[PDB]
Amino acid sequence: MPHIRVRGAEKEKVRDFTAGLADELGIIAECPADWFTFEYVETTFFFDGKEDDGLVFIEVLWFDRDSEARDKIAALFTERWKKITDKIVTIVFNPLIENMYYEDGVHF
Amino acid sequence: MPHIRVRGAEKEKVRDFTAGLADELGIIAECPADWFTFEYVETTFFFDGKEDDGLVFIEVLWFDRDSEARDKIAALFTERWKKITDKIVTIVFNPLIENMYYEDGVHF
Amino acid sequence: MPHIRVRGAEKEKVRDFTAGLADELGIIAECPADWFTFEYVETTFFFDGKEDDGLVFIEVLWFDRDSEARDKIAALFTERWKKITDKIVTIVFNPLIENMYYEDGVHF
Repeated sequence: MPHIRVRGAEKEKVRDFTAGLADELGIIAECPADWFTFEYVETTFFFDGKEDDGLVFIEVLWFDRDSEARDKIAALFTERWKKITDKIVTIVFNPLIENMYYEDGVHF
Repeated sequence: MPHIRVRGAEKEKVRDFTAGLADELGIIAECPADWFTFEYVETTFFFDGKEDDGLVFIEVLWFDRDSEARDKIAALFTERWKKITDKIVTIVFNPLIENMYYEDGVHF
Repeated sequence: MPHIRVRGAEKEKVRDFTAGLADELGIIAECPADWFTFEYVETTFFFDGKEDDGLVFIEVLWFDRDSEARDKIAALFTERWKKITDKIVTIVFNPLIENMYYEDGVHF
């Protein structure tokens, strides 16, 4: 792990968000920077029958860590996006289960 | 919360599905209409090496409520889509965990 | 269930991956081939401020089965993708909860 997914933001803004990001995340999560992936997810928000700006919605798929690491990642992500948008920044952490996760055919 | 995602349907049909929808959902879930987001998710279904019509697949990400609210949302979604398609309508509810969910850097 | 989603690969490669696949999966999981859906998910990987090749990332949404079925599906998927790419092949299994899953408005 970890796998970060962003929806609700422009693709190029997601690319820019990732500059230096795996270094910082690796330090906070105490794991190598190379264990991080980042995606822009292609979606469209709607509300009451119209196109909506939605929000910036970020999923973090990882082997869970304590709340201190989680809280710091949330703060970091929120601070970074708030520089570019006044949209709400929403972050959900999704704990992976080791025996349900495979990398190249074996557990991680 | 709640975050509704739709795949397998035309983007404009997802937009139309959302007309009035957050009012009705807010009433069933007992929360404000403004707490709902809706997305079309860009995906392509395949089956046995060919393009497939797939089904209409709906994810609801929320703080879980009882089965009565869940059952009513499922019925509502199914009835609405069945007006437009004879495709199977599949709905999955995904319970969020409060300490793993952040809005603007704090828990909800 | 089961619902297989692939990201990080070309759309046509996902289509080809699915040739014969539901037969084989049905045999391993002991359920009908028709219970399987397959999607290409439209996403873009980034790393350190640049476009990245990412990896091939596969999600399997299903009613959980034992590790033997899981391990065999993982091996099968990995072997098939390794024929086409030297990218890392990552597979996550996501257990569905029966009372949170609806097909045409009723539980499965």
